[PDB]
Amino acid sequence: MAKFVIAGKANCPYYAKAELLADYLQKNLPDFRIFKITQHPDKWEDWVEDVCERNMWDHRTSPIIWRELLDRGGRGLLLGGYNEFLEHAQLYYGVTSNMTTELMMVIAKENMQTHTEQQLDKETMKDLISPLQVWIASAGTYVCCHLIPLLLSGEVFGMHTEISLTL
Amino acid sequence: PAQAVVTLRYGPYSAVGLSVEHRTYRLQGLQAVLAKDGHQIILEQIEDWNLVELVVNEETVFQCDIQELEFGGDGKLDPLCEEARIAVLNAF
Amino acid sequence: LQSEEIVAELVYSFLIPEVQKDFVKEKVRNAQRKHILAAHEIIHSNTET
Amino acid sequence: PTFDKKPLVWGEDLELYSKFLDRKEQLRLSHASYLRHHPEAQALVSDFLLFLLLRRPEDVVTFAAEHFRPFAA
Repeated sequence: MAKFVIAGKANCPYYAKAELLADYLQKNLPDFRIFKITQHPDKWEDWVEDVCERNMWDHRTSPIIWRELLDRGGRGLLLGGYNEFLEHAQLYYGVTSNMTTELMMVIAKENMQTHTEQQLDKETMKDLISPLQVWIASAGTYVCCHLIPLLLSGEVFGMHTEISLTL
Repeated sequence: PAQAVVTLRYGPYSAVGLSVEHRTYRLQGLQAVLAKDGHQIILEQIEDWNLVELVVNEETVFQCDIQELEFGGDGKLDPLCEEARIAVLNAF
Repeated sequence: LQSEEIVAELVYSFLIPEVQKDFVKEKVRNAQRKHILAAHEIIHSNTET
Repeated sequence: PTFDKKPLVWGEDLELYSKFLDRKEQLRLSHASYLRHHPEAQALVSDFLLFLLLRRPEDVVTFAAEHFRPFAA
């Protein structure tokens, strides 16, 4: 079990091609595991600079690539942007990416649309919401402990209530 | 000129974790670029590591460390490959 | 946890170089074997002693 | 019970000694290639050595310094 992560900009050609190579490897290889990350390009600079500072790496171009030593979100060992990962895969596995530049343009659009999907999904989750709003004054009081379980019983309202409580 | 006759010289390098050897793959991208521009190119294994040189008229002006290049493809997005194309054009 | 990561890094990063270095020394030893057989060839003439 | 922070020679760690050897060859070939770009460095010495051995003065240092100082700016 090997574990890798790659981070992307939604427009980045080489990140998309990396995604293709990654999925190829994970499909064909039993050994291979990878997790996937991408940021909006505006966020990307800050997000990556934070990551690089935490690691004390020194990489800036999208994509960025590293092997995580035990588990998802461990410490990482850094692989370089796309050419370095392709080099690693070709030499260690023998594998080759076959995707065209034109394809990379198209998928750069596809991943832009994917990020737009992600954004809309965030917005979509806001739509789903219909809680009941509750507040309690002087809540820091011994009665409050006994009360809360009765509220949580739901019998107060019927077991069909999205409850939001305040103290 | 267009459809130049050219030699490429390339130096052996350690891929990450790996032995210092002559290797081609980024150079294969450069070769593809040069051929598409139209040219005939021959490849030479220089002893000096990692290094890339470009030759016509026996005259030579290029320097790169292979890892600086994009890997595979037409390399169109790699600025350095366009810089090579420019230098070739200027050689004329 | 720290030791686990640290030595995992060490072993992982070393072993690949160890393999490459070994295969290189295989070919170095092949060169040495060339020299050894050249010595053997002269050793035939050495039998005159 | 006895306690030490044992100092390690690179030869003791195969990983370090390998890194040392690799760096050594890398430098060696670097210097070689550097002179190969600047053959004139070798050429000057070679010429001096040649005329020296033609003459065979035992004070090599005199004869070479006699060649070098005329070059001196």
